[PDB]
Amino acid sequence: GLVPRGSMIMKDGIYSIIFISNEDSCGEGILIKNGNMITGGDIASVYQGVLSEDEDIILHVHRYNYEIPSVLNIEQDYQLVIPKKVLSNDNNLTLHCHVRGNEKLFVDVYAKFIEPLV
Amino acid sequence: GLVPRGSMIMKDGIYSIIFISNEDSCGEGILIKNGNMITGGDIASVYQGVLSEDEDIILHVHRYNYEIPSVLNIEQDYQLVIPKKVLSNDNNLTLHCHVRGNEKLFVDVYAKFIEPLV
Ligand SMILES: CCCCCC(=O)OC[C@H](O)COP(=O)(O)O
Ligand SMILES: CCCCCC(=O)OC[C@H](O)COP(=O)(O)O
Repeated sequence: GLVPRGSMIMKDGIYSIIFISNEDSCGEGILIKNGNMITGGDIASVYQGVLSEDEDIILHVHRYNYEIPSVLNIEQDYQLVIPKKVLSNDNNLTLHCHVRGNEKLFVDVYAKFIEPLV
Repeated sequence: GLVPRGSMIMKDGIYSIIFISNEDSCGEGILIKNGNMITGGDIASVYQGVLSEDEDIILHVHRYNYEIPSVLNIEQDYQLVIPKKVLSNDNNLTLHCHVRGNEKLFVDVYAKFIEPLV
């Protein structure tokens, strides 16, 4: 069962990810966590961010394929605020991320651990 | 124009990737390069490997979603041999990777630089 935990407790490795926005659009992708470094992406955008802990966790989203819609329909680069706390297991976690400066724009994410780093 | 170069010359960062196997199947995904570390993945599989240089570059492929076909139809984990040399620019590169132990099983990959690491 999931339990409130610091997102920074996440095991290092590669994660599978599924999300849905407030626009009711879905997307899937990959997420990698090293130290505090978080990098990932899908067929249309990529994202990087550093697990804060003393600051708000900002996840920089960069659209690299405009021929494909954005789960948020922003049509440009933007920032997502990553919660300090998350509901998780040793291999699972979910979180609600909203666009920085507009909590009406968000995505609910489910992350599944796939394997550790080499 | 592309020119033969050591795959280890690749700039660090996140790359967009497109590939086609000998089975004539296509796939797209993301690839990250740090030091010699290479991690990436798509909607059905993920991959890790360390840029060799003194050894054969082995790229460990792990299927994490069997509900989706594999560009190679292997139906399990396997290894790809990454060439020491690659045709590339500062933001582009292509390579031919075959399954370790069977050069008849391969994928031709095109990688496009998206952005550097934070
Ligand atoms: C560390 C937790 C992962 C944060 C979630 C995340 O980065 O999701 C990607 C986001 O949905 C990308 O949306 P877009 O492709 O519509 O721009
Ligand atoms: C460093 C250069 C990238 C190597 C190419 C690569 O890892 O491709 C992924 C491969 O096509 C995955 O195939 P699969 O999803 O059918 O198992």
